[PDB]
Amino acid sequence: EEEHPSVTLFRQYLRIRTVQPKPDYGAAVAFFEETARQLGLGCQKVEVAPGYVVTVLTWPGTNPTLSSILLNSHTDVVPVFKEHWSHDPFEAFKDSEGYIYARGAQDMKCVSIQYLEAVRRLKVEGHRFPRTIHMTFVPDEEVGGHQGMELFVQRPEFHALRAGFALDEGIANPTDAFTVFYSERSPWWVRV
Amino acid sequence: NPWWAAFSRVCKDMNLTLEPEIMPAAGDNRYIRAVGVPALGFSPMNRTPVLLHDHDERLHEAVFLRGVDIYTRLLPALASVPALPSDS
Ligand SMILES: [Zn+2]
Ligand SMILES: [Zn+2]
Repeated sequence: EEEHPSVTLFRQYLRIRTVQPKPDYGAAVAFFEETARQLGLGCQKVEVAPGYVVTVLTWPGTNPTLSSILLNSHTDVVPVFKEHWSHDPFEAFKDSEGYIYARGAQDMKCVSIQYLEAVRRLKVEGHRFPRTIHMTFVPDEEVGGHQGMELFVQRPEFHALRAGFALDEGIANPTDAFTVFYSERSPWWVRV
Repeated sequence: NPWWAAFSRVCKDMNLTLEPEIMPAAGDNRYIRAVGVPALGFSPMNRTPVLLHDHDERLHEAVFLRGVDIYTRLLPALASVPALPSDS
């Protein structure tokens, strides 16, 4: 079928069953590793806890001593009561009006694929920026991140990224506007 | 905040209306912000019902594709912020 290839990639990744409480993380890591090889990105797997691999894809900048841009996202999704769905939550069915139904279609596999396709387009079209970009794909966010991002930020592999600024998920907005979570200085929850 | 400045400039270039909201004390950013890294939470979904964690969670393909376009403009801006005191 005729379909934009970014949408096809999104639907592929929606079909990987990274659903709690036992996500298919092995298949997600393999998908990111193969994507890194196709895109010509460096790939580092950091197993922060047994069974919990953080995958980092890296596009080095022209000034690699500047701090980097982190494009972060989580690979797990919350459970389903599948009897209440119009389409199988792991089929990634796209209806004739263009709607893609899946657990993860909003939270947050869309963003992971958007980062990957934006990088692919900019890189293959010949753009180069001073700052390195790292895409980090972490497990375990939907249960509090205690075997995922909370551990990753103490790792030497994390410190080596020399992060200068991160993006991660927002939330859908039903209006024409977009929501953005803003924080500055020390975050309010450590103030304390 | 040079990062917010660059993000906000791209959104003005693209005519995107932003609604800044407080950052939840949850998610990956809880940990990244707590170790001192500046961050924003953003998913380019507008005209989309709020369905995270719900039945029939769905996203229209044109909103998804416009989202890839938005990141193709955000990435050059963020990755081209010139050297800062924090880079030394
Ligand atoms: Zn999420
Ligand atoms: Zn969630």
